[PDB]
Order: sequence, then structure tokens, then C-alpha cells
Amino acid sequence: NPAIKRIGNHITKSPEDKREYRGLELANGIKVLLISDPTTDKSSAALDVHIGSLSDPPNIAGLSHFLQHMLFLGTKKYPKENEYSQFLSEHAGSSNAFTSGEHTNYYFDVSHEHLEGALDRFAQFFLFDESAKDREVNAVDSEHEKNVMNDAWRLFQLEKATGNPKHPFSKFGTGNKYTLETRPNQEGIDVRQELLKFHAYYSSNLMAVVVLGRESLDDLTNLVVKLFSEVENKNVPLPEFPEHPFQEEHLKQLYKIVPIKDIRNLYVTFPIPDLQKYYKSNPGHYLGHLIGHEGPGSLLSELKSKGWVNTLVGGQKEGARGFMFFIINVDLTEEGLLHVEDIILHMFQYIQKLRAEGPQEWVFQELKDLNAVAFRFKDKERPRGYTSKIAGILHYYPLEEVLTAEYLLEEFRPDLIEMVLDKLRPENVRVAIVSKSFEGKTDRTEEWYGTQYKQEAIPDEVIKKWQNADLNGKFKLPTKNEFIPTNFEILPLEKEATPYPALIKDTAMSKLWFKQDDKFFLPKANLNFEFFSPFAYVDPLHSNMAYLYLELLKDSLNEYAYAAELAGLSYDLQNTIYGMYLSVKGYNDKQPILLKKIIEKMATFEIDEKRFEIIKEAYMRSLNNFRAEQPHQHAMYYLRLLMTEVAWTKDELKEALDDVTLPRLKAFIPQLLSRLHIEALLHGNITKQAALGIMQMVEDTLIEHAHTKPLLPSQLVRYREVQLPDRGWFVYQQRNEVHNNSGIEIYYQTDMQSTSENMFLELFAQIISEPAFNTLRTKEQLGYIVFSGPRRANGIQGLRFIIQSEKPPHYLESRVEAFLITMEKSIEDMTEEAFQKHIQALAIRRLDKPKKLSAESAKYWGEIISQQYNFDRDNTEVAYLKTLTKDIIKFYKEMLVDAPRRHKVSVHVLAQAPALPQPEVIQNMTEFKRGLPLFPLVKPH
Amino acid sequence: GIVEQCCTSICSLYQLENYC
Amino acid sequence: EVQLVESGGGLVQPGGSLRLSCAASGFNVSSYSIHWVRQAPGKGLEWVASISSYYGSTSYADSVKGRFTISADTNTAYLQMNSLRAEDTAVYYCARDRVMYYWSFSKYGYPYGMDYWGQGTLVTVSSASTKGPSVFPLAPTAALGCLVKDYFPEPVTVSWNSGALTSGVHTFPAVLQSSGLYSLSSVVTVPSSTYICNVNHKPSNTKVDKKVEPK
Amino acid sequence: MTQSPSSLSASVGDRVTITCRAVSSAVAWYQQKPGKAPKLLIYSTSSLYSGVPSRFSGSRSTDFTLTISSLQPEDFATYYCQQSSPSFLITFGQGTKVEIKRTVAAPSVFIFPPSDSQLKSASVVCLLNNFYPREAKVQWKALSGNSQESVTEQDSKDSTYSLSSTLTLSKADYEKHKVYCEVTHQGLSSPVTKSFNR
Ligand SMILES: [Zn+2]
Repeated sequence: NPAIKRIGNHITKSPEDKREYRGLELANGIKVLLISDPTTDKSSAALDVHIGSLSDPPNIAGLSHFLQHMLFLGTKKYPKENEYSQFLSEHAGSSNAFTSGEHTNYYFDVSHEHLEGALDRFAQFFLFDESAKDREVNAVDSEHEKNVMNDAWRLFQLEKATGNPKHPFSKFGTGNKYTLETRPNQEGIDVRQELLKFHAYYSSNLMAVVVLGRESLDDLTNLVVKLFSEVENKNVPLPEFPEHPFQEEHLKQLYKIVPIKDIRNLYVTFPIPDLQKYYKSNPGHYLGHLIGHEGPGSLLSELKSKGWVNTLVGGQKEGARGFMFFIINVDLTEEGLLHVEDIILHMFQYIQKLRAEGPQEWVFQELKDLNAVAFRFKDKERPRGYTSKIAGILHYYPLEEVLTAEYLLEEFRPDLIEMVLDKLRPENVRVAIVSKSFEGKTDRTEEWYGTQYKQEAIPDEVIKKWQNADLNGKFKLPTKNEFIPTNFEILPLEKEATPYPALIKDTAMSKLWFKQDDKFFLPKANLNFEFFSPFAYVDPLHSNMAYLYLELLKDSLNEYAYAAELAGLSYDLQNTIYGMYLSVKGYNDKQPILLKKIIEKMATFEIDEKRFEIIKEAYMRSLNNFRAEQPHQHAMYYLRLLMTEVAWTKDELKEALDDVTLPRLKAFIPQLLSRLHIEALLHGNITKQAALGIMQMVEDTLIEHAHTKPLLPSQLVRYREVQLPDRGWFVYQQRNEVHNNSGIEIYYQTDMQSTSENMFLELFAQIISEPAFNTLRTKEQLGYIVFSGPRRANGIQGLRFIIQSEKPPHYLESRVEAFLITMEKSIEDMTEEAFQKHIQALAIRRLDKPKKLSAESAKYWGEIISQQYNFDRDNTEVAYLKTLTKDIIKFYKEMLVDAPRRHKVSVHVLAQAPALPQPEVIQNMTEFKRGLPLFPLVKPH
Repeated sequence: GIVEQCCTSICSLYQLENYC
Repeated sequence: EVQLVESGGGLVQPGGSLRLSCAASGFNVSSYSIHWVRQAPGKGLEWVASISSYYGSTSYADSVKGRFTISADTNTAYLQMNSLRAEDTAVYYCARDRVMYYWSFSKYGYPYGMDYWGQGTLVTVSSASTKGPSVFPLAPTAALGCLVKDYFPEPVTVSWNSGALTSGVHTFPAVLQSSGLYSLSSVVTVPSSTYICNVNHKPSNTKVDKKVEPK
Repeated sequence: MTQSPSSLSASVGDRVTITCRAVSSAVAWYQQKPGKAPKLLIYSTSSLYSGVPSRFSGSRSTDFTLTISSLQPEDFATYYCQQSSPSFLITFGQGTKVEIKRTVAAPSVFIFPPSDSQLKSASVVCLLNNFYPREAKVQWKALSGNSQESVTEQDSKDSTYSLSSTLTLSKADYEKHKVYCEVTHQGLSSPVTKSFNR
């Protein structure tokens, strides 16, 4: 081919990966990767630019972000604004894009039988209406306004602004209405001309595309060649920044920051050269592995034993092509905030220990083999994120090593590691403390976020104490990981294998569901367990004691379980309104041992009083910090409280938290473990006799050490959902004391969860999805967060709209109703071919098979918690979905303005439309629930 | 224990219609 | 394809100067370290100097501190010799490190390999007079060869029939005569069934061909 | 720092071990052919360089050992061990020369009178083509203090030495005699004497 400059030899992939690959480079400089998978249900594609926001003009901050926002609103060949997202929505696809300081990555997925139909327009994106600009400015401004009160954003932009102001690293990457609209209009700047002249940097020599589909590599080749050979090449050099943004006057500095949430954090930063070109060794991943370690003899073990720190993170943080950072961030207790100097001193003592011992080839080899195993048995990723990631990393690595570069280490060089250790010195350190105790003691304000902070010079006396750091006996190198898996044998599929989970055990003690892996065949396993006990959610006191018990358990087992978590065997342990939930996922080789240890700590728990006080104070800080959550999250929380029969508010939990005492908890743990039910789901590379052996092991341990007795069936009480009256409208109103934005959630309730109602609600939500996005966000520009979809809980379902905007919730609500009438007219005037097109799009949406094991076990567990046990739900409900006709009109007239069974409840969080009735304001949730009926429970299978 | 994939605030997907 | 080329060696009076050039090809000297290692006549190898262009580091041997000066231009290496004694006569080679961005300032030594080398340039330090070679044929299951008796200095390159004869060619090492010159001979065994030897001296620029005939 | 031994002799296919004894706890290994540039053999004390035969093995006991289990006739060279050191230092050893031991061969004796153009400004040249070992005795006739001798290196295929003897004489002293090569070797029952006249 003349339009292909070169073709890669072969793509180094995993032997377990069945997908085909073919890399090539076109004549215009685009780095193309092709992935053929004849079995995928949805195809995907992604194009990555390497410019980003660090190349923004100094007078227009956020221009690349605004451009990424703008490329979706139509092109020359296709001028309509939402024809792209409407095409993807009508063909069971989605799209998105992000913009990092050195990247601008666009990505999308769609059904496998319209890949070219979508990819043509996606290519038109890279081959500007005034009204669309003036409208999208408000969307960017609502995005930044959404990111104003976010602590990570505040500290991020503050770290950008505390460096050299003349360096592009200090630029504001998001942008807002001032920098995009107000300031350019005041300075006579034509933002549209700036978009056209910027779209001099969008050259083909700095673009990397990745396409994944069912078609053959030759068809994908001819397609990408045809649609991308016409991209003009301008030979734009890749931007580099050899000068580090942090100069001497910015080093050895202390920054006192006041956060929004009541958090206590410590940030240590070391400027380092760009280590990207050292991807074959990854000394930042090595030093991060050693410093951030949590096992015995680590830094976090000492910081925890001294009662100063609870969690520690340390490693390499990416900066740009010319500069990078090496950060160590920790959380602070009330005592650790006063001993920050001692914490940093211990940090430099651990670093000095690493400089004294030197590099460790056995540690490097252990990381190499571990990463090789984790890469070989890596789960099959989702097409959109996979193509986006590969497209993002194509600029850094050759075509043959693009799949294995960030994962496989090959050469061990200690000169680099010793050099970075030479860079980790007190003369090149930056310290930032974040605490509320600095309130009123700050003198500086950040420009973009209004962050209050103070800047001081670190005393040369303290720097000298750091320079004379001796060797600490409490800091030792980690030992050999005893959780490294060595048995990858796939157990043969039993003859009694079932495509869906089967009930192989049903006793009064436990109920065991089991399924042998017959689709992925990977040496992994997911072991889910739910412990039912009425004392878990009987009152806020016992719920707080349960969360404190689980948190103390995980905190005590963190140091021991960090090696298994590093060996690809992780676990999650969280409390639920029905009892505890424990999940152990990963390699089944050494899974039963660690699981046995976790049960042993469940039944032999000894509470430390210091850990109890620290963790209790942390939970108090969490319940206090819920007031700083985002308005839409507060709306979902309030709607949850209103709809659920029994629910304790975080104010009740916070008030009852002070009454929790150590004798009460020590008397509460055996009271909880005295009467239990167990519902398990074992799904992985294990056999039936192995699953029965593990379950019987757990039961025998719980009985032996905890004397656990089964529960009575009459005590299996599930919660009902509040039933709204016909033609009834209720509005609950609260205020957000942190964010200056308003939130709103409208919820219409349906009858119950049956096949017909499920397909009605899902089909209608499929029809109104893209029109909801486009009407409420693209055209009217109400806010940045506009969502609409089905809501299911307690076996009852409904339709929900969730909007975060500046405008008042009553106006937002009236516009929602007017949009409902608009969709009524649209469906009444809709053609049968478009209706059947939504039917097919929803069918492809629902019949999408899971890509990895954890997703399938998550679907099974989702069918277990609901106690419906409908494993064949997709086939039956889609088979009924293809038989529906434009029923939907009667459903809209029955459930959704003058419907005889309209059930509407609105949540308003304070910062032509039809006439709406007078809503009943909710004064008290308890009276609200007492005055209204409750829905029945879904019958079991 | 080690800086992970996009632990900062840089990842700004245009619209959030994939969360919850 | 990566390779190195040395150029600049020759004859110099004791106390003179010279600049050796290690032109690199196939890579970027900015991202690699260059080493200079000489070999004395009849002795083992001996490291002379080293340089890391990225970190701007230089390294000299204890034998020469204020007489040698290493440097590099970004894509050629340069080794400067400002005062050569009669003991610095040797064959100078330049090589590169196999790994990228090797760190010079270290406490522990990490001996990596020097994958690619060059043919090297020989430098001799004497007050003798440069002379051209003198070819003399030798007349004879048969064996015949040519002889170079008077030439200075080293080395010479002998190739049979424009480099077409690659079988049975035995060229003997050079030996110093009592006059102050070098001498060597080159023989070859051929069957009883024309043959011309080609001698090339480069320090003095001389290329002489001569045929060999029996009787 | 130090290398052992100074020189070594072994047969074809024989096992040869070279002990280099040296801060740095590793070493590198190089093979320099006679006259040509050195060639990298072993960079890290464990692994070997790409494209190097598997018969070369780097080991460490303090003291490092280069191991050649199967010795090929094309491995005749001088082996040097390189040691890197702080302050960006590189050091070598005196090297180890490996001599190949084959069966005894027979020197093909030839003699060459001086060319006619050489007497215009004479040198008689006796020649031994292929023989083993290098210990041989060449004398000229009545003997002898102005005789020059030069030996080549071991061949890569035959592994046989070749000897060149040069007897330089002025034209006047050359015309003073008429009968002009006594060779004594290991594979010679009687010392061959090749001569020529005027
Ligand atoms: Zn965005």
C-alpha cells in the first residue's frame, strides 16, 4: 500500500490473549494499532493527541480543554451538533475524551456492525459554531465550578501555582467563563479564530489511533488507511520542558494549607528528572515499592505503631517530558500533625537505610516475576478503556512493545536507582501540611480556586537534623513474599458443570452457591460471603459499632494482608444493612489460607485501644465530612433515606458515635457472632468439593472459636420501599453549606419489578437518554452534570433524573416536565424503524457478555442480593423486549402529567413549561414514611 | 503504596454518563 | 547499524600533540558513554579515558592526568594528547557502553560491557624518519610471496590480487631491524597451475603493486 | 586487579577456566584477537552477550572465572577481564593467552633467494608452512648472528604455526658463497636441509 509507511513485525502479547493485533505507521505519521476479535459484541476506537493543556496560550487558559469540549458539536461533513452522540446512542454506543497536560485522548465504542458508520464521523472530528461556543462556555464553567470545592483539585492547582509562575506548569488547564469568554471579549479576542488556529497543533505526526473490532486485520487496515490517510501532516515538534518548574527558591519550603473537609494530610515532594525513557527498569516503581511498603519493618509499620500515621503512599508521579516528581503523602492523626518533623525525619531515616543497604537485585527480580505473572493472567479489559489506554501510551513506546512496556521489566540497572536516591535529599524537598488547625493563620489566596495558604521557609536547623539522620533499627527490608502463587493448574471442567450458579448446599447455617469457571479458564477465583445478623443494623449505635469493628479488623490485618494484596490476591470487607460482606478475589493457589486467617481474626479479635480511638476519630471526621459532598450525591442519599423503610441518617450515626465505648464493643462482637446466617457465592478456578471444603472450613472455624449458631427463618426480614400515592407529589428540601451549586433529583416510581415493567422502563429510558442529555445540557446548558435513567432498589423500580446546576430546582423541574411532553410528541411522531432501532440498541446493550470474571461474579452476586435468583434474566427479558410495540404510549399515559398513577418525589438541594400542582413539602422523614404505605417484596425463585 | 493510574484530578472525561 | 571509526593517529616527535577522533554512527553520543582504551606493543589492554556526555563527566587514568583531555561534540568523540612521551606509543581504541544513560558518579562499580568497538589508530612516538615501503618478490604444492624490508612506520596492509585471494595467505608480523625500520613478508601456497601482491602504506601515502613470477 | 594465569595451553574440546581476581563485586569478559579490536563476551557476571556461543560462561566464586567447556580452534585469542570502579574508573588485566594443542604437524620447508632488484640497492628467506608446536630450530649454512625470525599466530582452522626466517646479507658477502636451511622440529625424524646454489 502507498498510504502505509511501515508495518510492525509482530505485537508482543500474552499467550492467554486470543485477540489478534497488527501495528503500523501511516505515511502522515499516525501511529495505528489494529485489534481483531471475531467474538466481541461491541467494537471501539480511540485517537490520542500528544499536545494537552500545557501548550495552552498564556492569555487563554483552558483552550485545549475547550477544544476537546467543542469537537463533539459537529464537523464540516456532519454539521449537526448531537448527531454523533445520537448515532452512538441509537447504535448502542458511547463516547468520551479527556485532556492531560501532555495528552488529549478521544475514545468511543459502538455495536460491532456499525464501526465504520461511527468511525467516519469520529474521523471527521479531526478533519466551531458561535452559538455552540457561547453555550459550551457555561458547561466548562459548570465543570470548573464543580471542581472548585474539591480538595484534590485545590491542592493540585495550588501545587501548580506555588512553582515558577513563568513556567507552563503553572497554567490553568481547565479554564472557565472568565478566561474563555469574559477576558477575550474584554481584550477583543476572537475565541473562534483561536480554535481554528489551534486546531497548527493537531497534526498527524503527533496522533496515535487504536481500532478494535470483529472485522479482519485487512479490513481494519483498509478502513483506517481510507479514513485517516487524508489527515494533513504539519510536522509539529513534541513539546519538551527541560527546565524544572521547581527552582531553588521553590525548594525546602513549607506550605500550610487549609482544606474544605476536616482532613489532616502531609505531602512530601522531590523534583526528579523525567524517568519515562527508563521504562525498561522503572526505578520510580522500584523506590515506590520499597518506600510505600506496608509489611513488617516498613515505614508505615513504624508510623502506625507510633500512633502518628494510618495510611502511606509513596512513589513516582508523572510531570512531563522534561520533569517528574517523587511524592510521599500520608494521613495525620491529631498527634501526627504536631510531629510532622519527626515523621519526615523517619522518612529520611528509611531513605538513608536504603542508601546504606543499596539496590536489591532480588527485589527487582521479585517485582519482575510478579509483574510477569499478573500480566500473563491479566483479565480481558473493556474495549473503550483498553483502546484509550493503548492510544495514550502509543507515543511513548514502539509498536512491538506497546502492550508490555509499562508491565514487563527486563534490565536491572542500579546506577539509575542510586542516582534517584541521590536526588532524594533534604536540600531538594518540598513539604506541604493540610489541616484545619491552620484556619485563620494563612496570608495568601490562590487565584483560581481561592485556596487559603501560607508559605514559609524551612529552617536550616531542621534541614540539618534531616541531614544528620542516623539508621533506625525499626526499618528493615521486606522479606520474601510468601503469597507468590506457584500453582497455575486449571482444574478440568466437571461433567456436572452448570452455565448458571447452582445451589449445592442449603442448610440452616449457610446457603452456598457455586459455579466452575467455564468461559475464562484463568487461575483465579471470586469468593463472596454475606453474614446476616439483626444486631448489625438494629440501631445507629450497633451500626457504628459494626463499622468500627470491620474497620479495626481491616486496619489490624492490613500489614499482614499487604503481601497477599501485592501478590494479586486482594479482598474487600464492608458492612451492609443486612450484615457483613466479605469478598476474597484473586489467585486460588493461596486463597484458602488467607481466608482462614481472616476468619481467625474475625473470631479471635483483640481490640487495641489506641487504634480504636484513632479509627473512631477518623470515622467521626468522615461523618462530619459528608457535609462537603456534592449536591447530586446529597440528593441520591436523601432519596435513599426517603425510599427505604429503615435508614439511619449520618446525623443520628454521628450523635450515637459518642456513646460507643470499648466495653460496649468488646461485648458487642460476640453478641454479633452469636447468631448468624451465611450466603456465599464461590465462582472461579475451583471445584465443587473444594468449594464445599472452604465453606465447611469457614463454618467450622466460626463455630469453634465464636460458637456461632444459625438464624431462625422468621428473622430473615428484608426491607420494603415506600409506596407513593396515585397523583402524589412530594418534595424534600435541604441546603448545601459547602458548594455554591444546587442539586436536584426527580424520581417517578413504578409498580414493581417484572419483565414487562422492566422492559418498559428500560426502553423508555433508552429513547430519552440522548434527548435528555442534549436538551438539558447541550442546548439549554443547565449544568455540567445531567443524568437520566432507571433506578432499582428493594425490588421496586422507577425513573430518575439527577441534575447539578446553578439555576433553581423548581425551574429545572419545570424544564424536565416540558422535556417529558416533548418526548411524548417525539415518540408519538417517531417511526417504527426508529422504535425498532431503539429496541435493537437496547437488546445489544443488555445482551453484552461480561469481559472478565469479576464482572460475571458481580452479576451473579447482584442476582443473589436481590433474592430474585434470575440468572436467565437477560435472555428472557430481551426475548420479550423484541416483541414490544409503540404499549410505550399507554405506559407513558399510565405511569408518567395527568397520569392516574403518577408517583413523583423530588429532592431539592439548595446552593414552554406546563403548570405543576402544589407539592407537599416533607418536614420529617419518619412522619413521611408513617403516612404512606409500603410495597411488597419480590417473590423468590 | 505506589502512585497508581491517574490518582490526581487530571482525568476529565467530557461527560459522566457511565458512573452509577 | 552501530559502528565507530577512529582517525587521527600518526607519527609525532616526543613532546608534540595529537587529536584522535572517534566518529560514531548508528546512535547518538548524547545518550551514551565513550571509552578510550589503548594497547601497548606486546602488552595487555590498558584503559586511557572515559566520558559521559549526558552528565558531562570525564575520567582519566593515573598514568596521564595533565597530558590528556577527553571531549565530545554533538556526533563525534575527541581525545586530545598534548604531550606524548616515548612510552605512549600504542594502538588506541574507542568503544561505547551497551546500556543507555550510565551514571558516572557512583559508589559501587557496575561493570557493563563495551559492545561496539573500532579498528583503532596506532600512534608511535619516535624521532625516526618516515619512509616508503620497498617491495621485493620471491620466486618458488607451490609457494610464493612478497617481501617488504624498508618501511616506517607501522602499519602496512597487504592484499593479494586486489583482495581476491583469501586462501593460504600468511602475513608475518613486523620485526624491527638494526637500522631503525620495520620488515615483514607475506607468503601464500598455490597449486602448480598470474599473481600480484598489493602493498599499502598509509602514514606515508604509498600504494605499490608487484607481480610474482618463477625463475 | 590481577589475572591468572599468564598463559595457558589446552586441547580442542577441552575445558578451560580463567580466574580473574579483583567497590565493585562484578566483572566483565572480553576476547581480543591478535591484531584486531577486542570483542565483548560477557557484560554481567551471570549472563553472556547476544550472539556469543553458549560454550562461554561467566561465574563468580572474590574471584571470577571464565569457563569454556567445548574449546573450538577458532577461539584462539587473548582474554581480558574488565573491572569498573567508582569515580568512573575502568581497569583491565594483563590478559590470558590460550594456546591450542593439536597433533604434531610437518613443516613444509621452502627456500627463497634474494630478488634481482634487491641486489640493486640481498635477503634469503626460508619458510615453514604448517607445523606444531612452535618450538623449532632454523639455522643457516658454516653458521650466525644476523638471522631474523618471525612467527605467525595460530591459524583459526588448521591451528598450525608458520615460521619465517630472514637472512640479510650485502651483495658482496652474498657473492662470496654459493651453497645456501637446516630445520629441526618435533615431527621430523631427520632434520630437513633445503639448500640452493648459484
Ligand atoms: Zn471535559
